[PDB]
Amino acid sequence: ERQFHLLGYVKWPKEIGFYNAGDNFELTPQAAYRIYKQNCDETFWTRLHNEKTIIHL
Amino acid sequence: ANGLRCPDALITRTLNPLLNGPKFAVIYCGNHQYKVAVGDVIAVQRLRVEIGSHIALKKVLMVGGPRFTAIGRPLLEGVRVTAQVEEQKRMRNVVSLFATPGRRHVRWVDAPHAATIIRICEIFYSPNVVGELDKYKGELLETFTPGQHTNPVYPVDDGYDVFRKKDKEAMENATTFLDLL
Amino acid sequence: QRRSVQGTWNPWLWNYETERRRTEAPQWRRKLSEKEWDYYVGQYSAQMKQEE
Amino acid sequence: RYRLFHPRREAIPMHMCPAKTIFPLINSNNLLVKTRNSWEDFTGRKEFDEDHPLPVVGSRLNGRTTQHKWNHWDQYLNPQITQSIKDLTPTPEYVGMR
Amino acid sequence: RYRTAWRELLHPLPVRARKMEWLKRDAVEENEEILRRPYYTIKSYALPPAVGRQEIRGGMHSSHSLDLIMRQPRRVKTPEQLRALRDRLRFIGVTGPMPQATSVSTKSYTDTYGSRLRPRYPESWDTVPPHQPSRELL
Amino acid sequence: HYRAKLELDRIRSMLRGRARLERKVGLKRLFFLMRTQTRYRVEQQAHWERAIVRKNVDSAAREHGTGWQHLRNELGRQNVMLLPRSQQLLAQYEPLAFRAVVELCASRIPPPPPPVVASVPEESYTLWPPASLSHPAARVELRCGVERVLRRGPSGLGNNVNELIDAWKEFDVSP
Amino acid sequence: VTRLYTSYYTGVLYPNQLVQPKQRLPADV
Amino acid sequence: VQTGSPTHQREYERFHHLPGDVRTRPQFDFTFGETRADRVMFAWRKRGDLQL
Amino acid sequence: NRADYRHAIGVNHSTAFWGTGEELYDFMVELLRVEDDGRIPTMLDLCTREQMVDLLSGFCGVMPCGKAVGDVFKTITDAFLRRVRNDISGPWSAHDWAIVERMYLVTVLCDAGNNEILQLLLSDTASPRGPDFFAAVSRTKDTPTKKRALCLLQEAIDNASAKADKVTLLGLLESGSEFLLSLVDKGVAHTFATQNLFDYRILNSFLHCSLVADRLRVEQSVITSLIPSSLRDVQVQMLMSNER
Amino acid sequence: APFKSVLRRHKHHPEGLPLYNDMSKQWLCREGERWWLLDARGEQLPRVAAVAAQYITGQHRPDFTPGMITGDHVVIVNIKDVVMVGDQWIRVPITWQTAYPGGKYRIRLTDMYERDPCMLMWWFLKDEVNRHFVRKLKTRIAPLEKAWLYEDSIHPHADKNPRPLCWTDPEVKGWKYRDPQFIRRWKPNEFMH
Amino acid sequence: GFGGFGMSVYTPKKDRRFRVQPLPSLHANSLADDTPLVTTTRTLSPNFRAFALQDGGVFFTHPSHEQVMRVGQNILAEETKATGMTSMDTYVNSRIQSIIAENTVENVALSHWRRRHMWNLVRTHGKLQRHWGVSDATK
Amino acid sequence: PFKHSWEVNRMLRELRLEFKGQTTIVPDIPQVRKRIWRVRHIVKVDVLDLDEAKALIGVPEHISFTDLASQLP
Amino acid sequence: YSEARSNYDGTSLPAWPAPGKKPTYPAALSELRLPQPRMRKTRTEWMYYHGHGGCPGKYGPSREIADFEYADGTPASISGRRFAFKHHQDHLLVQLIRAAATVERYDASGLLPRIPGTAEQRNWDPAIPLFLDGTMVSHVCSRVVDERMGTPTHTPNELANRHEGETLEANTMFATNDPSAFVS
Amino acid sequence: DSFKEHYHRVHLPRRLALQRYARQQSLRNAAKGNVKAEEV
RNA sequence: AAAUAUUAUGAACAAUUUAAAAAUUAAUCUGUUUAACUAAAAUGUUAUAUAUAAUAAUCUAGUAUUUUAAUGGUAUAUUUUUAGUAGGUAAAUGAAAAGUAUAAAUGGAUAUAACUUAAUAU
Ligand SMILES: [Mg+2]
Ligand SMILES: [Mg+2]
Ligand SMILES: [Mg+2]
Ligand SMILES: [Mg+2]
Ligand SMILES: [Mg+2]
Repeated sequence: ERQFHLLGYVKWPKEIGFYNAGDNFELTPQAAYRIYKQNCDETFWTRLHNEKTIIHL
Repeated sequence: ANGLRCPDALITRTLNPLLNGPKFAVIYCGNHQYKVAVGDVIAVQRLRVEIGSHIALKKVLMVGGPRFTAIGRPLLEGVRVTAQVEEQKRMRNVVSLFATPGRRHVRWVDAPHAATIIRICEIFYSPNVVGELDKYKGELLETFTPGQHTNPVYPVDDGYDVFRKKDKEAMENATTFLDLL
Repeated sequence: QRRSVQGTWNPWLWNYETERRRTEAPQWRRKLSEKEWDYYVGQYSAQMKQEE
Repeated sequence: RYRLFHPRREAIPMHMCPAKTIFPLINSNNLLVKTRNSWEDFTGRKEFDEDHPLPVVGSRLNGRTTQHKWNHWDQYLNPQITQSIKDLTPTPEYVGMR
Repeated sequence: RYRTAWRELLHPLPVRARKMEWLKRDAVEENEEILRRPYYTIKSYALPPAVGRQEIRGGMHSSHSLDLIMRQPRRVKTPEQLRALRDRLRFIGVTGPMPQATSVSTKSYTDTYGSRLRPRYPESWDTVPPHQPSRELL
Repeated sequence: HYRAKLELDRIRSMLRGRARLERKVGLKRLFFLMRTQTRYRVEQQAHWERAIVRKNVDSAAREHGTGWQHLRNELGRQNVMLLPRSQQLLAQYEPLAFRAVVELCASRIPPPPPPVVASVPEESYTLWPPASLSHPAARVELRCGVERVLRRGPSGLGNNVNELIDAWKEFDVSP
Repeated sequence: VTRLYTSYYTGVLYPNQLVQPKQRLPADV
Repeated sequence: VQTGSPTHQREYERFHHLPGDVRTRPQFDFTFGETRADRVMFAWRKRGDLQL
Repeated sequence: NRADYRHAIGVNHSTAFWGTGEELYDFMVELLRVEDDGRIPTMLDLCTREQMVDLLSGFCGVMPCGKAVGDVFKTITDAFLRRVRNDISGPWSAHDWAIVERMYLVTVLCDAGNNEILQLLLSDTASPRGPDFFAAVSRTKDTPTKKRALCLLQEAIDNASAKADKVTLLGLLESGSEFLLSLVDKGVAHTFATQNLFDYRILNSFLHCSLVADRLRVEQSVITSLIPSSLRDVQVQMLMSNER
Repeated sequence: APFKSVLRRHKHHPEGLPLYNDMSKQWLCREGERWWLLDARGEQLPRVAAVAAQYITGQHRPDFTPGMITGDHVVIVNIKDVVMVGDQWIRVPITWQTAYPGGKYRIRLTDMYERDPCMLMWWFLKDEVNRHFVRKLKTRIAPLEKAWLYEDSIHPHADKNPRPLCWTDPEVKGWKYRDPQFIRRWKPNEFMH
Repeated sequence: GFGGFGMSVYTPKKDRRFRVQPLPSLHANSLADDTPLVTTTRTLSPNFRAFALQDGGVFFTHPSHEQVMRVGQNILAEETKATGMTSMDTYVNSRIQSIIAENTVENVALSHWRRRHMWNLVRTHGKLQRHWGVSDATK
Repeated sequence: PFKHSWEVNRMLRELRLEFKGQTTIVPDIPQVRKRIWRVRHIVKVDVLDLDEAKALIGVPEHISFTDLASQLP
Repeated sequence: YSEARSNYDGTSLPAWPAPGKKPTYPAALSELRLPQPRMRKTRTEWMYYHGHGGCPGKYGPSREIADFEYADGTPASISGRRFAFKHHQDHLLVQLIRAAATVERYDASGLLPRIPGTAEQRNWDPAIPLFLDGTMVSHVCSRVVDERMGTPTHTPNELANRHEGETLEANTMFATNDPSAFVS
Repeated sequence: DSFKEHYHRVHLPRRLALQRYARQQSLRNAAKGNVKAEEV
């Protein structure tokens, strides 16, 4: 837990994302769609962001 | 003699039958604290009372039973703990031998610890309750309901602690009953 | 004499009693409500914007 | 900790020894003083009630006492109790052999 | 910081002992602060005694009732009331004669029972009377 | 030089071998034993005994989720005044009472207020006589004493205070 | 060494503290 | 001052009550392997022309 | 410790650590645990109820702690329970009742009293209980259970005395002696023993204790008159007797 | 007077040394015993040894008496996954000497783990026990037998049903925690109403 | 360290008393004047109810010893109902039942009755087979 | 007190402090102030004004301390 | 019966608040004048707070309340140690009264100065502002104690040689008026 | 007995018990009516 | 404070000083034993191994990365600031009404050199 909080990662609820069997941070498709709906028109959003949202869906 | 008194008839009728039965008393006497019951015999330091005399103990720190416990801070009021003085005698002698290895002088000090042996005849308790008291909030509850727990508890399992040592599920998810019903 | 009015301590008296909470704790595997969804996605997007 | 930071007023609490212990009538306009001047002027234990006398449980100073031998004042006051040669003791200034 | 790194290795006391020594220093400083106060303090008859006080807050202290008495207003408002209350103050064990202004038939306890005689006091754990009234005379 | 020979010669039965057979060896043995036991009782036994009691009470509190440290500090705060021996006796013979004490310590129940300084009543500042009645402060103190009499224990004197105060009138002879 | 008697000093045991009985009238008179 | 076994208390920790380099862990340790002929267990860092 | 101790110098090299019955016992418990894997107990289907009781007793005796393994105990008890539930409707006899009673005794011995068998034996009337029932009941602390077992023992003793079956009468007397010792009310225990004449029958059962048995039966009244009421302060009692 | 005989049970005697779990003495009790299951995965070896010795010696019971040897059994599993902070696996020694000159062994925790990983746990439990019961031999030896060390999760103590032992490490300090700044929420009546 | 350079050293006897276990520290919870240091919240805490007394004391109402033992027994049954009760489970259950229903003290070993009745479990096939009430009057 | 020089012990004797853990009550005169200043590393001092002491003990405000001192023997 | 008094008169503050109101809690921190370090009160400090001076069995109800009484209400007798404790309480009260009377007579006679502290304290402590405009062996002992404890340090003779009677004057060119420089 | 002597005295019976518990899994098969040797 | 008895327990250099060794290669010296019982009781030896540091690359000197504990902040708790009982008091000069005999069957006057004497036992 000390190393986790030192690197600076956050414990999100399971509805958002979680560390899967390979300890990779997998993001929920619902969470990805909501992140898209919020950050549609931001400056950093890109074609690759839309592609990854479709990938998660 | 063991009548509980409270301005709320509901809490009075709820807590009155819980004072029945035998009781124990943690009592202060002779700069020592004893845990006396309705029949036991204790050796206290020497009191100036003749044998065969009935005496009441004043300093009462705690009065409890199979169903209740009155924690006096520091002392309780309204407790009648009557005992009878059976004996007054010297306990087993303790011998102190003071002998400095240098000089030639030895001192033999006998100490028979004088003590009064008393048998507790009766223990009665009649408290005066003010009202239901909240433990976690810390306030005095104006209403009293025996059917509902005043301070409920919840299991320590939020799913965030990965390395939390898990006990068995039956002990981790276990609700208590309602004793005041 | 050693006597006990309530009963002597035995190894199985408080054995099956465990630690509890004084208040309800949010579960990790918890169905988020709409306000929780909004708040948490906003926090995630805020840290994402800072990083970007 | 042994370095305690509390008001030393608490080291001698007067909650149980107010001024009324010395002047029982101080709440009125009277100043009758009633003190225990020392520990020496203690006349001894006294029974509160006739029904509850004090026990006869001797002390060392009270029990470890030899029998009385007639002294010079007793023999001078009553010469009838001078019955043996052991009564004719020397001057009381004489302690004994070295 | 070579001098500091070397000084860190030089310590006669452990951390707890150093903390206790610093608490002792704070106690000495408190004594000095208390001694730096004036000898007296000019007050008024009407105002409460706890008005010109020079002074871990919000909690109750052991001197709560004393502070309440010090904060409540004084009960003797004027020197006229002070003297009108003090003139009726009477001393019993005082050496000297006492007047008979009000009543004549009323006799004193000493006038009735002499000076060597005392009333039989109830002697118990709660009532401890002044034994040996002859030891009190110097 | 006193060596308690006549007193220690009676306890040669508790020794064994040459100390029990021969007198000088047994006297030396018993003298050493009594001296060392006196030393231990004076300056070493209490430490061990109170450590045992402290460990038992700490284990009892750890069975409930606290420790000796917090339990002792909170007992001091709540002003319960239970010696460690009584705490051990409750932990071993009255577990429900010990758990009730732990619950009292853990709860946010306000500890009793500090003792109150004895206050002087307002009747003490009354000009008496105001120009055969009692002083007002003395009458207040008599009423307080009567109430304190009647509060302690049920008695046949009665719960009323006015009729108990007016007892000299009962003893009085009407002229 | 002189004694200031600042701390609590337990009294001493002296023969003047003997519990003296009460003179009782005879049962006949 | 020796208070424990070499597992819990190291040999150089005996002089911890003294100020200086004995409160630091040495640079060299000869306890493992072939025992020194003069039985030198530890050696601290050279302070100029002096080595402890 | 010739079997549990062994040193590397060469002591107990030939007497220590024998695998005498380890493999045999493991195979015998696997033959019962395989029933849970196959869902059909072939061994416990070939076994008879009496044979099942004997098998459970054999396991609880083979185990050095006196208690069989938990899984084996539970398996045997469940199979016995289902067989008794199935066969108690058809032909049933006092021998089957005695088998059930000794099975309950084996359960109490192996330290898991079967409350179902206990309630069955306590409720089913028209059959006197044998000595195993009272021996097993003497272990519990339940006052109502023991108060019911006292009436059951009285009925069984009356039935044995009416049938004039000395063997079962003496067995009931031994089991009831243990039961009365286990009882907490010395008054009712002594009254039951006296009114059922335990001493006389138990002594007559012995080899040469007949001229003393009938003598005790004759002199029982004087002995009871001489027995004191309280066995406390015996010295004070006999000193008061000396004063009288 | 008591008498401890000189003719004692020896390690070289055919009768051999006993097992205190099987002995029948006045100061041994197996009635109120309980079986705990300790998992040494990701936990430090001295901490695990201390926690296990607390339950083994019986100090965790409010009726603990130093003369009475009454302790619960603890099955410690996953010894191979115990941790040791830093390079202490290489730097912490285990030393013991024989009755011969020059017969002094100084090994490492690495060597002890390579030979038998359970010997490390046994050594640390021995230290934790001798911390309080070093005077006599029965108080030294009888507790140690109540420890069941298994480098894997496989153990034959399934009939005992060992309850998982949960202990909290006393070091939970964050050493500071400043509260974050949040937007203040206002009430309508707060603005002079 | 209290050693020093000039002061001579001595070998102090190691303190072998039984020490209390350390406790976790909570800075803000300890500095707050409304929160105690002890933090115990367990299953029967809602059962342990508090009341105020006129004399300043606290009156605690709790379930009895038998009720606490019965709650523990119910928890044990809830635990062992899934995979069955082992030998230790059945022993603990019987022991809890005996503690609940004993109302007296037990001074004899628990295994003595079994060691005495082991003849009911072990069978002898020979001419000398012990049964209940075996005597020459029976044979 | 005996762990220090004889002069500090004399000052503490003047303050009527003989052993560790003893408590005394003294006036606020310059002599007492000088003594307390000299032993300010061995004692803990608390201050109570005259009105504060009159409130601490049960004495009215129209009754001073000089008359009580003249009354006490 | 049972007796429970924390006061001589038996009176006390309301132990319980009104129903539904937040209670009052004592100060948990040790009464140290500095804001830091903050330390929870020890058990001895809590005893001092609740009125038992230091340890139990001293200056509290556990010692003031009678140890026992007869079943018919008859109280116990006066022990010698009880009389000694009463004399000790009277001695404390007499100390207080005599100290207060000494202060009052000093103030009436005008022996209380207007400058706080003694001359040694003023020469030592800079936080004090500047205020401008029979036998004799025991007496000699007091004089030598004063001579030894008056001036702990001397001004170096390089500045003002005291053997010639040279003394330095107060140089307050860099002084300050606010006490915060010494308080903080 | 020394440290290692005591350790081995306590654990060799336990090692043999562990080996017996291991062979219990092999005997599980023989009780099923199907005997298969250990397959390495 | 007197009148009386005894007094041999034994230090060389240096530094400083009409004020402090404050020069640690310096000590400034009389040790040490001292305890009625039962309780109470406030005390301290832990380690932190990287910031003028550590881990790394380019090129003829620049730079990259690291998780830098604060020095009164960080608690509570762990063995010497207290009572009750005993119990004259503030520590070193023998006890005996039984031969000191009118007392003559149940008087324990019982005196208590650990080493130079004599016998005995091992
Ligand atoms: Mg002691
Ligand atoms: Mg002279
Ligand atoms: Mg004495
Ligand atoms: Mg000789
Ligand atoms: Mg000789």
